[PDB]
Formats: sequence, structure tokens, C-alpha cells
Amino acid sequence: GAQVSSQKVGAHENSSTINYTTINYYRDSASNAASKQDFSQDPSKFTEPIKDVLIKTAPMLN
Amino acid sequence: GAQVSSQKVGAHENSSTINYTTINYYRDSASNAASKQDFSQDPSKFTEPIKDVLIKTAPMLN
Amino acid sequence: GAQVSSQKVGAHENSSTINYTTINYYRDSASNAASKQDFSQDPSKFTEPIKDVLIKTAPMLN
Amino acid sequence: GSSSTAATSRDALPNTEASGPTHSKEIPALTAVETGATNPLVPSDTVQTRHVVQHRSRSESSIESFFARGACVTIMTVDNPASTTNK
Amino acid sequence: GSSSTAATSRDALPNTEASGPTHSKEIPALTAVETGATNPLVPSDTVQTRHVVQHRSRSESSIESFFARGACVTIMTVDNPASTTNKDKLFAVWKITYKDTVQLRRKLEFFTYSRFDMELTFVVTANFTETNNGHALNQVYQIMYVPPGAPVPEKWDDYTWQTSSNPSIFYTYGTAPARISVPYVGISNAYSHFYDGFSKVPLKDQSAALGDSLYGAASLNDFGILAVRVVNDHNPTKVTSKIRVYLKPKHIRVWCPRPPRAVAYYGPGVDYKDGTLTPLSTKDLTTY
Amino acid sequence: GSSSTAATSRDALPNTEASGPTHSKEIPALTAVETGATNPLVPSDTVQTRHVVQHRSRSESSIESFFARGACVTIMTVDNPASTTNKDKLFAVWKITYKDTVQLRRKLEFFTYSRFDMELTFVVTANFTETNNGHALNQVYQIMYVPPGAPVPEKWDDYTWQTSSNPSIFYTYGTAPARISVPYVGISNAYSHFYDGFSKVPLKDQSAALGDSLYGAASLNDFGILAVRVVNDHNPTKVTSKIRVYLKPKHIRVWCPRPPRAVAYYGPGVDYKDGTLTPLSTKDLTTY
Amino acid sequence: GLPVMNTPGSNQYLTADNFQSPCALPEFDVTPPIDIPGEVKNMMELAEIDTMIPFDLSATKKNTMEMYRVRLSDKPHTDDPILCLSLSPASDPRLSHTMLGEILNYYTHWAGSLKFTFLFCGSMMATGKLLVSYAPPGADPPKKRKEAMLGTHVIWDIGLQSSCTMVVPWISNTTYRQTIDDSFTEGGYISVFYQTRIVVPLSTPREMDILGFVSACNDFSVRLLRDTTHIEQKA
Amino acid sequence: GLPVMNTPGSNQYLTADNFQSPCALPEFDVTPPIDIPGEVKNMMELAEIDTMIPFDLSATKKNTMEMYRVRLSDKPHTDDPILCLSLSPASDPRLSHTMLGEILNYYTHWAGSLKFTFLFCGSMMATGKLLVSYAPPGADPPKKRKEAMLGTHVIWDIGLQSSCTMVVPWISNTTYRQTIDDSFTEGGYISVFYQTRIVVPLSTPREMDILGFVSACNDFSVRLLRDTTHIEQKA
Amino acid sequence: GLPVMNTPGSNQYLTADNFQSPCALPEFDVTPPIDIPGEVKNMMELAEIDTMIPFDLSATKKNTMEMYRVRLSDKPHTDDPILCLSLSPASDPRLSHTMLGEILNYYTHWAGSLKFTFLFCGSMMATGKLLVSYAPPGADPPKKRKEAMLGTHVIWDIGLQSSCTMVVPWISNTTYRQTIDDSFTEGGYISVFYQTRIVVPLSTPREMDILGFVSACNDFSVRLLRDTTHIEQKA
Amino acid sequence: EACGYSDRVLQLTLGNSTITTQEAANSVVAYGRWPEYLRDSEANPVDQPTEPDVAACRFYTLDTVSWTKESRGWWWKLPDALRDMGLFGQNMYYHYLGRSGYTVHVQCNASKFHQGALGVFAVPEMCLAGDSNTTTMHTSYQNANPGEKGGTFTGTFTPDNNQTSPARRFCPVDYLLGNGTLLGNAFVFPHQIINLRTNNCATLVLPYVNSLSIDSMVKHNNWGIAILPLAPLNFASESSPEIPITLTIAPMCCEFNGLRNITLPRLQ
Ligand SMILES: CCCCCCCCCCCCC/C=C/[C@@H](O)[C@@H](N)CO
Ligand SMILES: CCCCCCCCCCCCC/C=C/[C@@H](O)[C@@H](N)CO
Ligand SMILES: *C(=O)CCCCCCCCCCCCC
Ligand SMILES: *C(=O)CCCCCCCCCCCCC
Ligand SMILES: *C(=O)CCCCCCCCCCCCC
Repeated sequence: GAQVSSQKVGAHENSSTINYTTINYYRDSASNAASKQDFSQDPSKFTEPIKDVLIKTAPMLN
Repeated sequence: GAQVSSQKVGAHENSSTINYTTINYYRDSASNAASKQDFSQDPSKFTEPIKDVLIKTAPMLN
Repeated sequence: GAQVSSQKVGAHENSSTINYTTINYYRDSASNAASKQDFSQDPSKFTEPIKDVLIKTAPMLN
Repeated sequence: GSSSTAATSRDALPNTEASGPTHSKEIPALTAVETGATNPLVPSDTVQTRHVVQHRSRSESSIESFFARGACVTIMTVDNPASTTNK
Repeated sequence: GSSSTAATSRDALPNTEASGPTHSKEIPALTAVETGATNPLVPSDTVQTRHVVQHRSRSESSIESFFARGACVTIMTVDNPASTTNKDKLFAVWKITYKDTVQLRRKLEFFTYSRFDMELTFVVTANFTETNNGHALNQVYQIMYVPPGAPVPEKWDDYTWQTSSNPSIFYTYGTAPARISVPYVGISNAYSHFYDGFSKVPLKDQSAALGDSLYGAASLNDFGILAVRVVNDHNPTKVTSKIRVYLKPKHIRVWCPRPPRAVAYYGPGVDYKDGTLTPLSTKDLTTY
Repeated sequence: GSSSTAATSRDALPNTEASGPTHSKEIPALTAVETGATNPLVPSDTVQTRHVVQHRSRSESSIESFFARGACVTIMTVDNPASTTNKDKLFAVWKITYKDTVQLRRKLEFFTYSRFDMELTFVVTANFTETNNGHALNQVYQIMYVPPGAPVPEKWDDYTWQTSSNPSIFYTYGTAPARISVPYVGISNAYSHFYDGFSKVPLKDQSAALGDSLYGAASLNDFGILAVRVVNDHNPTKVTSKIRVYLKPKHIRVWCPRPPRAVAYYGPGVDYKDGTLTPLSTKDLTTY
Repeated sequence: GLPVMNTPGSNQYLTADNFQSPCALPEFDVTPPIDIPGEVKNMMELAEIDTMIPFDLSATKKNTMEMYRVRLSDKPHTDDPILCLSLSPASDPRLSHTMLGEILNYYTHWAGSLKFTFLFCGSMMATGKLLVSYAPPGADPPKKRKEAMLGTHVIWDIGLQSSCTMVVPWISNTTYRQTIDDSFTEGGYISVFYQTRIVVPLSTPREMDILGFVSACNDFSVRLLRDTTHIEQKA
Repeated sequence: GLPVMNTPGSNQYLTADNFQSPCALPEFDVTPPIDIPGEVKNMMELAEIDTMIPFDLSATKKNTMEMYRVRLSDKPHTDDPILCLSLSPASDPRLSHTMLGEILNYYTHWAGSLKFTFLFCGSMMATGKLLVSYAPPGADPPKKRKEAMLGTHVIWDIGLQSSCTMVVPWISNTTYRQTIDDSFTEGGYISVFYQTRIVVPLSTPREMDILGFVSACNDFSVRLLRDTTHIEQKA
Repeated sequence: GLPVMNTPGSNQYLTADNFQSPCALPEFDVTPPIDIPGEVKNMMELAEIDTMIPFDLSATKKNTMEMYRVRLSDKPHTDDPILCLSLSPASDPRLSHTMLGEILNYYTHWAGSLKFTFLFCGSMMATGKLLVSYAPPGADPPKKRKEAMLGTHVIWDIGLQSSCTMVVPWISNTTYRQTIDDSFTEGGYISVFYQTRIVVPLSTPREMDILGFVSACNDFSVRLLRDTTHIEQKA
Repeated sequence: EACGYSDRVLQLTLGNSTITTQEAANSVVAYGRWPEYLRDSEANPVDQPTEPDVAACRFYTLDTVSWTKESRGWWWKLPDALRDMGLFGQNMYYHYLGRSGYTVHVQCNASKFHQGALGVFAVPEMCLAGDSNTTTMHTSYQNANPGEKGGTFTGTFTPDNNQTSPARRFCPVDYLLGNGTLLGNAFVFPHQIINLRTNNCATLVLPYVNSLSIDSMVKHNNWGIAILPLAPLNFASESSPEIPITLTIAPMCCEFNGLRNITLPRLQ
């Protein structure tokens, strides 16, 4: 049941992808650690909540 | 001898089924933890212990 | 996710290559130990930084 | 090696089905407790219901889950006095 | 066996593209904030830019990353006096919440609704109170979780501490700080950082005092309480202990963003208090 | 599953080759250091050599190997007095750096620029100060990391210790020395062991005192500070503790080599002080 | 020895934890199980079984065989209530001690549809039509047939079929309700009335008793296990 | 028992650590999630939203609805500044408390391009041409159009399109800047001027207000999470 | 819980140990590396670079620009030494402080071939022939050309090629030598003499200086890392 | 459209009501989510819901307020503001539970010679600050819910000092959004700006927002409509000008559960 993943490597030694192994000991999801393998989304719903899609090169008001 | 199972996942992170690994260290069943992988049954033997099966849409007494 | 490598063996017992097993527990590279599997380079950039490559058998100045 | 893994204690309870009006000879609401039995009725039998996808579970109310907790059954008292004490 | 492993929180931000001069009918710089929208502009739209390969990431600013830290929500005080003392053995009762302290509360409050598995870590420290010299054997604490409805303890040693059903943590002094995980336990589909309403509806036909209730307050007892005590019997020499509770929100999700708390917190609600309403400092319009 | 495993740091150095007599126009021994280069000569170039199979390695002299050792960078002093004492409970505040001590600093300074993941190990020792006889329960230390900009603690017990966002280590006395890892956190592409310049540009048109700044000093606050305290409440009998911080540079890289510090360090910069400028000892030109 | 590093929670005792442990009686010849009748797999199964309600908890009737009997009579039609009851399964004195109420008090949260069945213990010669009502929270608790008639209800007609079942549908704002009296998670009102009036011939008893039973529908569940107040050990 | 050897860090509590731990409420029926509107995945998303700037933080205007209003007038052309501002997003009093500045104070380092949008709240009959400037550090902070004109700027012409956006490009020596006032990581100067002059007809207000907004460009990011000074608990 | 048994070394702190550990700054956006010139991979690389030797460490010349200058003259032929030096790279005052000597003092053991290069800083009109010698330990340290001539040496002829390199071959009984003065691991003697004599014409300086440099050959290595005495912190 | 169509000119139609506008700055849809009925997968209350449709899902025009040099701002709460509006209020009071979205149309016209900017904001769970410094969360149900006439913001925080007989009401200070946070940041919330020189009004389409699929409309207010003067009203030279701000709102895809006798609240 071992879950193997990739570490986004910062400062590399004078020493190919590096990995880290994770295994869940408990039956309850809540007991589990944070994956940190999270997703980004486009701000649109907040920065441009307007009915009629807007084109930056053209006049906002027309 | 490793026993791999599925965690019924509650509150999911902004991060496909998640699993948990279990291994038995002792020779005696009693030493083992509780699986919690249990079964439900129909209350019938208690809520309807009557000889002649009953149909809810029809008159209980006929 | 286990990383198996070779130990450069020094003083051998009256007892074929010997190996050592390594596994990364953390998601962050920084958390990881030092591989010590490092590389050497030729001193040239410091011992012979001269524009015109030099041949030891011949006159340095010509 | 690795071994991976009918109604489960943690399975979602039965979904509520959409139910309309009724003018029939069928009498679910009417019964006779004298027989020793309990009327298997559900909301849709006595009132007009909408369709509902049920997510709730009886996981925590299972025999194991109900008792799956360490409980205090006794408090034992012992001691270690000075050699001299008479007691 | 082994299971190995669209835009990721840790993916490199968009590269800056080479941009030359412009003499056109296209007007990116010009707009109208009145519409409710924010101009999606980028350096290359208003100035001549060079080509730049972007390596920077928003990894650390993600919802989980932003809260992925153990925060102190309360300090519980308990004790174990000499049998003789006239005053009662002091056992602690704390109503669980993130509002007793300000730091974590302000962070969670950047948003209206939230959802998450809760990780509680307990740091226990003890000490001697009297210029005495007698000692005390290693203490064992009992942290009992009492959910709304269950018999709340009235004595450091009454029947309730049996915890037949309630979850209890038996911590041993000097050992690695205690820790337990808790699922998303809300009676709602998500925790409400804010409730613009009441738990009761004041009915005309019914006496004023009866239909009354607190503003912005839902379940009089959201999540029950934490009842802590020192299991050890009364000791000749009195020893006072403190239990620091660290709360960390994991596997977390948040909805509907809000402007951060600008002025000193004043109670469990949004209420502000006189003399604290002037946050900003003096700085002239034309001074760098 | 299992992943198994050009010139390696631990590869055997070049074998010495058998060399006979010479009567030629080739002049290896002769050269011209003026060019800036060093004669790549080897024993076989100036003398008759035998064949030798070389087993020796430069493994231990590699950049990582050279620094692969925990070095003491500072000693923090904190305490926990009797409630009554008139003087304040002493909590420590240390500005993070490798220059407070000399050993590790001299090694890092063999080079202009550096890059590396940092491993901090904390050795904590405590003791009694007064010819008293009273005792004290096991102490729990709180090592809080306060980055530049964050509210620096003013009291052993003020609001800042909540560490809602800042990283804190809760160490328990008598237990294996605390340890944490830190990535390459520099605002630059590499740490600068030396900065031949200033943080400010003195502008004519502007008052002298304003444009002034320290020589060789960049960010007034490079990496913030380490704020340490004893979490336990004031104890009748006073106990003084010391926190020794061991710093080890891992996954390290270095650029542009330099001549080692030949004379006694005098402050955070390259400054030397009178009376310490005569390192070398007396030894005659013609004496073995 | 394999390099290990101890983490928070180490050496602690979580009464609710779930781990393995050494067996004090190794190789012990365990006595096999026999197919014993009446086996239960889930506490909810017991909640689904009809249990008699102690409706008349009045000063003199309470804690006696009488609290179970709701008395009716051949008296003239009145829009006034035969019996008023709050939908607080675990907290309301009349429901809190029934098989259902009792199991509910071992848990912090409850959800789903309940069903109330009423048994007419009067004589065969006795006819009548009653109105069983359920009024979801938020308004003036029904004190007259008029108001009660306006919400979820069932017009029970007395005859051969001794009993009548009224299903109290799962109607709530929150996904779960609290096993205690709480304005926010309130369930509403259950009331009973005379649709027409209990009619009886001569030589027959003008007064009779009606028994009432409560049980949980298959959509019913509970969560957050907890210690109950229905039992204690003062000393 | 398997031979193990404890290493440094053992039994310690790292507030920032990330490990597993026993669940106090085993098998607990968790309430599912509902598709709630307005969900956020990254703090930076909030920084990309336009937020009003408290420009006029003067003794009497500060901490009042007025600090947000930058007043202009039909007065004669002058090369003098309408408003001077330092590029210190997290430390500068006028930026530190804006949605962007506030999020920045939870972090030690900031990087990328910012964008300043100005809204002309004067009458439709009122015309004018303003000069919005950005001057990268290292020189005499602009006090006259002449100097400001020499650096990164935008000549805003007032008309139908109510607002004008000036993008402050990511121009720095270090890969990241400090969320505090620091000579070494200084951002430069943002200043505004009268290109020509606000002109208005008769029967029209010779004085009007212009609102200003700041937000982060898609190339913007922050790092090294930290506790902010914008809130406290003295006691 | 998995049965484990703690072994000796448990909970101890080995300053030289090499294990994993929790990261205080999770998910931290690390600033990438730029191709910076002059990167070093091994301390030995620095030892292979020619560094000037402080030969004349006499009472008055030491700790001054002069200690580096070995003075010669147009004087008559003499079998007497221009300069005597012991092969103790790390311990001998004249070698101990050179780039090579300095790195050697961070290590307990040294091995391999060294090379001594001499630069003639006299005038172009000045001719001469010098004898650079190396005498492996075990005998009377050379005090006269006669004896020095009998061991490993190089007859340097002064001309266009300003400098002359003499390679001191790895000649030892033990696989490694100690970075300190030690009879058992002694390296021998390095001495310099007048083969013929420095000759110069009229109108030319009869006295000139010769600079000397030391560096390590590719067969050179060091081991057993250790703290040096070349720097301290009394207080 | 080369054919004529434009951002400034719109026509909204719900049930028997239609709104037209020749000077609009487009329209905003809160969090990009258009109002919708409760899905089966997300549903809670099992009973057949009551969906009034056109009878309630139409445009109600509240009492017109007056904007002046002195005005500090106005506030309303949903559904509270519509509680007395025809068939929508009737259905809201007859049912235990109810959920609804809204199309908020704020009308405010003037002249090419007038100045000023109205900041129109839609705030989820708009909890406001009370008038008391000796006690907290004490604002009475009657005062927290003004109904159609709504409430107003104050440029200054003046504490209720009558400990004996407390006003038990809100003290919402303008620059602090009436809730402890800086107004300058209110823009992170679904909104539009009514800039006299650019547009007649503001149109906000609000979805049903909440920690629950459906809730108590009488006990709880889902949305808060805040209108503050970002830039003060100003005209030609008149020292005390004035212009009306008319607020028209329409419930959407709204539905109700738990039917019983009508709820008669103690609103005074
Ligand atoms: C032995 C230890 C057991 C610990 C038991 C903890 C269970 C209770 C956790 C409740 C979580 C509350 C988190 C904050 C919720 C608030 O925001 C609410 N007012 C919002 O809905
Ligand atoms: C709970 C413990 C957290 C520990 C936090 C440590 C983070 C700060 C580490 C800073 C690293 C500084 C290393 C030396 C850099 C100097 O050489 C600079 N002057 C050169 O750029
Ligand atoms: C999937 O996990 C199969 C591989 C198992 C690897 C060995 C597991 C190491 C110890 C796990 C026991 C789980 C603890 C409850
Ligand atoms: C089936 O278990 C084969 C896989 C074994 C995985 C490694 C087991 C981890 C340690 C177990 C030893 C048992 C302790 C008595
Ligand atoms: C790749 O690792 C698959 C093989 C896994 C071997 C068992 C791992 C031993 C315990 C690892 C758990 C990781 C600790 C976070």
C-alpha cells in the first residue's frame, strides 16, 4: 500500500528525479498527514465576475 | 503478509481512492486490532418476527 | 521508493559488492540527508585560466 | 505478499424517492401493533416527497464502533511503606 | 504494492514574453472599474519587455500551506494540592474554540466558510508553587473530551472520568507532547466563520424574553468541551500545571473571501470597541 | 519499487607511470608563472619513476565531506526565576548567523559565494543557581523562529509566543537534542560570504546622514531571529538553562575560492585590529 | 539498529485508539460459537423497533404504569389538543427514555425520519376519527386543530385496523440535529386531536385509553459517540 | 523486537511538522460537502483582486472615509506632484493595509509585477490629462513632472473609459524583496501628475475626487510564511 | 504497535552523523541557482594552485612583504645554501600558511607528490645557474652543494623561461604522513644552491630577488578531517 | 454588434416585470455562479418542495432613499428586505425552511454636470457590529432586521450608554464596513460601482450562498447589501444637492420546505 512521490528539488548537492515514500497507518482519513499536493485555479470568479466576458485590448465599456 | 485496504474519505484537501496498510505482528487473533470492516443486517427478526410475512400496503389484520 | 547503493568497502572481515538501503520520509528535499555521492572536476579554471591552452613539454612563453 | 481489499456498516443509507398524490385502496398508514410487528413505513408512504440522494451512514453505530472505546472498570490501591511501620 | 506519482500549486508562474513598441487602436491600459472587474494587465501591455523564463512558484501561499502550522488556541490551568488544603483540587474545563486567541482566528477569518480535519497537539508544563522543599512523583494527566449532552464533570474525581464512551487522552508528564486527529465534525456542510442571524424566532403571540437570543450565535454549544485533570492523588507538596492546546487545520478547504480584521477583536462576534477604531497612522499625500 | 545505483569524489587518483631517462628538446621543468598559470607537472616529468597502482582517494576532501560536520554557532541563555524576584523572567533573543563564532566561519570563508540546505541541531543543558535545596519539575523549552517583519517578543509570556504562522520547536528537557532542516532561503541566487558595497546610495541633493550606511552590509536583517524561552511558570527555586546551537551545511555548493582568514576576526566584516597583525613566527632562511 | 525518530503522541494513551497488543494467554483453546438466536449488528436496529411512549408524565401519573395511557372520551367535539409533544427525541422527557431516546443519548448527533404509531385500546363498539399532526419549527406551536391541520398530518379513522401510523419526515435545515434541547437544531411540534369525536352506544364505556409508540425509519442515523446522562455513579 | 536506534529530533514538537496521528473519533459519519460558491485555492488569488488605496493618510483625513479620496481641481498647470508613494507594498502605510499589503504581511518575501488602477470620479463634462509615473530605486525620488517623465510611466487621458491602469513591472536586483522597509530591497517611487490640467465648463464643479486601486499581476508570488504585526493580543 | 527494541547509540547526538529531519519551512519557494563562475567541487583543487612561499621568516623580515623575497647576488661561487627548508607541508612555518599548508591543517593525514616552482625576478641582462635539491629523510640534512647534488635535484638555467619547476616525488615509508612535526613520518630536506653563479654586466643591479611557489601534484590527497590551530577565539 | 447591441443598454425580464437601462456598466454574477434550484445529490429535507416560480421570482421595488452630501451609506439584508413583498414573503413565512438567489438592481441617475461614486456591495453573511461596549453580540432580532426600509452607516462610533434600558442595536461605522474591517477592501466581495459620469445603476446577480443546502429564512440572513459613497455627491455649485437611490430586487430559482401554519414574528 506504499505511496511513492516526487520532491520538487531546491538546492542540489554536488552529488534524475528524487523521491519520497509515504504509508498510511490509520483507517480514518482524518488521521492522515497533509499531501501538500494541491491545485491552483484561475482568479476569474473574483477578478472578473462580469456576465459578458471581457477582452483587455478593447474598451471595457462599449 | 501485508493487508491493504480503502479509507472511506471524509473531508478531502485541495490535493482516485486512498489506502491504508495493516500488518499483524502476533500469532494470536486476540492480539489483533479491530478491523471496523463490519456488516449490517435487516432488522426483520425484531421489527417483524411474525409467522406470515407482512405487506405494508395491505391490511395488517385480514 | 527505496534507493539502494554501493558502499566503497575499506577493511574487509574474514567473511561481491556490499550495499546500503536509503528511504526518504519527508516531502521537502531540505529534510533529506547528504548523499555523499559527489563529483570531482579538473582544476583547469584555476590552475590554467589562460586564453591559449598550454602544453607542458613546450616553452610556456614563445 | 500484499493482499488487497453484503451490506457494509459504513454504506450510505437508502435514498428518498420522489412520491406524488394518492387516491387508492392501499392503506400503509393503517395497521395492527397487536401482531407483535412494527410498521415498516417511510416518509413517501404518508406524504408527498421529493427525490433525495442519501449520503448518511450507520458506521459509528455498529456493535464494534459502539464499544470501540477503553472504559474504566476499577481502581486498585497499593503501597510501599517504611520498613519500620507496624502495618 | 507501490502506487507511484491540472495546474499544480507548485508549478512555475507564467514566463514574461518579449514585447516591442506599439502604435495601435488597442487600449489595454484604459478601462472601467465600475463594472466590478479587475484589469488583467501584465508588464508587456504598458511597456517594452524582454523575454524572461519564470522559475517562481505559489507553493507556499496555497490554502493548506498558509495554515499548515500548529497554532495556540488556549491555555488550561489545573492542579494537585495537599489533601489537607480547604480549597478544592483544581480541574480544568474549556469550551472548545478558535476565538479565545487572536492569531489563528484572524487567518481563518479571511474567509466566510471553511472545511477541515483537525489536528490537536497538547504541550504540558508543570511547576512548584510554594517556597517549600518537599517533592512530587511524576504526574499523569487525563484530557477528556465531553461532547454537547454528556455529563460534564463536577469533581476532579467523580463518576464522569470513567469515559466509558467519551474519548480520553492519558498523558504522561515529561513525554513527547500528546496528539490526536479529528474529522470534519460540523452539523453543517461547512464550518461557519460567520452567521448573520439567530438561533431563535421572536414570536409576537409569545412573551418577549422567551423568543430572545444572541446575535450571530448558532448552536449554544457548537462542539462541547475539553475537561482536564491530574489523575494522581493529593500530594503533601502542591504542584500547579498548565496545558497549552495547539490547533492545526489539515485537509482544509475555504469559501467566499473576506477583508482581514482591521481592528482589535472584542468578543466572539464582529463587535468593535471604543478607542480601538483608528488603526492607520499619519502619512502625507505627497510624501514618499 | 527499488531504484539501484563522470569522475567520482571517491575514485582512485591517477596511477604513477614507469619513466626512463631523457635527452630531448622537450622542457617540462622550465616555465613562466607570469602568465597566471600553474605548471601541471608530475614526478615522471623531472625524475626516473617506477610503475605504481594508485589506490588513494579525495573522498574526504570534497565540498560536502569538508563541511559534513555539526558546528557550534551560538550559546543562548534563558531562565526561570521565583515569581517573587523583582527582575524579569529571562528569555533569549538571538540574531541568526555564522559569524558570532570563528571555526565554521573561517571554513565557509575559504569561498566568496555559497549555497545550501541548513541543518540546525539544538543541545539544551540546565542547572541550579542558588545554594538552595528546593527542586524543579522537568522544563519544556519553546524555540520560536521570528522572520524579518514579524512581531518580536517583549515578554517571556506575551501574545507573540502563540506562533500561529511562525515555526516553533517545543523541546522537552532530558530528551534527544532537538533538530530541524531549512532550505536555501536566500533572496539571492546564492549566499554572499562577502559584499563589496552598501545598502544605500548617498545622494548629493539629500542630507549626508540620510544616505549613510554600513560598509559590506546588505539586508539590515538577513534572516530574522531565534526567540527562546522556558514555557514553564515561575518556580520557587531558580533554574538557569543554556541552548547550544549546532549548524551544519548540507547539499552544499561553493564558488570563487579565497585565501583563509590569516589574522584574528574583528567584527562581522573583514576588519582587522591593531596588535593582531603578526601571525607568522621567526624562522631563518637557511635553517631546516 | 534502524534509525528512528519519535513524533508527538508517542507513549500516550488514547482511550479511543485502535492498536495491536501482546496476548497474556498464548495458544489458549478458545470455545467456538454456537448459532444463538437474536443476534444484533447495529445499535440502529434497536431504534427501528416500536417502543411505548410515556406521554402522561404528570405529577401523579409519572413513574407508574399510568404514564403510558393517553385517556380519551365520548365527549363533544373540541378543537383543543388531546396531547402536545416536542420533536426532541433525546431531550424531551416523554421521548428521552424510550428505546430510541435511550440509544440517542449515547450519541451527540441525530438524523432521519421518525414514525409515530397509535394504538386504540377502547371497545369494538366504539367509533371515532382523530387528527395526528406534525408541525416543522419556526412558528407558533399548534394549540388548535385549525393550526395543526395546516402542517404535516394524518386523519386516523378508528376500525378493524386497531392502529394508525404517522410518519414524521426528515425536515431540517442542518444535515444533523443535536441530542439535546437546542433552539438552532429544533425539530418542531407533534400534536393530536379530535377530527370528529369518540362515539359509543349504550351499555358501553364512555372512556378509553390509547397507547402510543415511536420508532426510527430506515433513513435514520446517529453519530459522534458519547457518554450518557441517563445513568450515574455518585460515589 | 526489531532493533532500532533513536536520532536527534526524537520526541520533539515542531509546530510546522507534518505527520500522521490517531483519530479521537473513529468511524465517525462525516457530513459531505456541497458545491458552495466562491471557493479559494490560493492566497495569491485574493492579491490579484483590485483593492482601494488609502492615499491621503493625513492627520485629519486618516482613519475616515476621506483617506480614500485623492482630490483634484480645474486649477492651472503645475509640474508639482498630485501624490507621492513608495513601492513598499507591505511596509508603506498607504499600501500595508490593502488586501494585497495585508496578505504580504503574513509572508517574509515578495516578488513580481504590481498594477495600479486609477478611477476618475469627477463629472462627465470634466476633461483632463494626467501623468502616472514609476521610478526604479537608486536616484533622487521624483518631485517634478520633468524627473518622473524620465522613468516608467503612463499618460492617462480622461474620457468615456472612466479608469486607467499603470503596470509597475518587476524590476529588481534580488530574486525576492523583503515585506519590510529595507534600503537593500527597495522598490522605487510611484508618483502622479498633471500632464495638462483638469478643465471644466461653467455650472460645473471645479473640484473632483479620484480613487486609486492596487492589485497583483499573474507573475506575482510570496514566500517564507510568518506571523503578522497587523493584529495583536496585548493581554 | 510494531515491536521494537532500542540499541546503544539511541538518542545520542553525533556532530558527524548523517540523517533526515523535519523541515521548519514546508513548501517554501526556493530561489533557483544561476551559472556562477569559479565553482569548486573539492578542497584539493585549491591545493593544486601555485601559492607564494614566505621563505625569509627572519626576526625583521617576517610578517612583512619582505618574507616572500629570497635575495641573490652576482657574488663568487660558493657551495653554501641559498635557503634550507624542511618537507613538513603543514607544520613548517614557511609552508604551514600557504594555501596548501592551510588546507592541510584541516586534515590529520597527507599523501602524494608536491611541486616547487621558482621565479627569477632579476633583470634580463642577468644570467645564472642554480641547483634545486630534494633529499629524502634518514641522513645528515644537506649543508653543501656536494651532499645536496647526491639526491633528487634539478639544475635550473636562467633565461627567457622566467621560472623553473622542481617536483618533490611521493617518497615515503608510510601510506600517509602526519600534518604535524613527527620523526616517524618525516619528509626530508628541500635546499637551494649556486650551480655556477649569478653573473651581470656593468650598469646593472648586482642584487636580485627570486620568488618561490608551492602546489600539489594530481597524485595528492588528504584524510581524517580535523579542527585547525591556525585560528582561534580566546574568549 | 455592428447591428447595435451594447454593454451599457440592457433589458431584464422576470415574471410579469421588466427592467430597462440605457446607461449600465455591464452586470455582475457573484462568484461566477448563476442562481439554481436545490439538486437531488445535495438535498436535505425529504418533503416535496414549494416552488412559487413567477408568483415570487419577480421584481420588487423597495422604498426609495435620498442621497446627499451628508449621507454616510445604506444597508439591507436578504431575505429580510423582501419579507413583506407579495407572494414571496407569504411563502417565506408559511414554511420552516427556504432558499433563494437574487437579481439586485440598484437605480441612481443624475446629470452630465453632477459628480459622485456609489460603492455597491454584495456581502455573504454580513454580520454587523453592535452599539454596546459593556456587552457583546447583543443586537436584538427587531433591530438587526429593518425589513424593506433597511438601515444606515455612521461616520462615527458612539456607544450605547444606557446600561439600564439598552438600545440593543447596531453601530455600523462606514470606513470599517460596519464590521471591524477596512472599507477599502470590501471589493474582494461581489460588487459594482455607480460612478455618476459613467452609469445610471448597478446590477448584481446573487446565488444562494451558505454552509447549508437550505436553511431558516426567518432566523438567518444569507446576503447583505451595502451601499456607500466612495466619492461624495456633488453638483454644479449647489451647497446641498440631492438625488434618489431606488433599489429594486428579484428573488430567483427560490424554493421552500417544511410547510405549516404562518409564522407571526415579533418585529417591533
Ligand atoms: C481527546 C481529545 C478529543 C478532541 C475533540 C474535538 C472535537 C471538537 C472539534 C470542533 C471543531 C471546531 C472548529 C471551529 C468551528 C467554528 O468555526 C464554528 N463556530 C463554525 O461552524
Ligand atoms: C524553529 C527553527 C527555525 C529556524 C529558521 C532558520 C531560517 C534562517 C536561516 C538563514 C541562513 C543564513 C546562513 C548564512 C547566510 C549569510 O552567509 C549571509 N550573510 C550571506 O548571504
Ligand atoms: C503496501 O503498503 C504494501 C507494502 C508494505 C510495506 C511495509 C509496511 C511497513 C509497516 C506498515 C504497517 C502498518 C502500520 C499499522
Ligand atoms: C507480508 O507481511 C510480507 C511483507 C512484509 C513487509 C515487512 C514487514 C514489516 C515488519 C514486520 C515484522 C513482523 C513483526 C513481528
Ligand atoms: C518505495 O519506498 C516502496 C518500498 C517501501 C518500503 C517500506 C517503507 C518503510 C517505511 C516507510 C514509510 C515512510 C515514512 C513516512
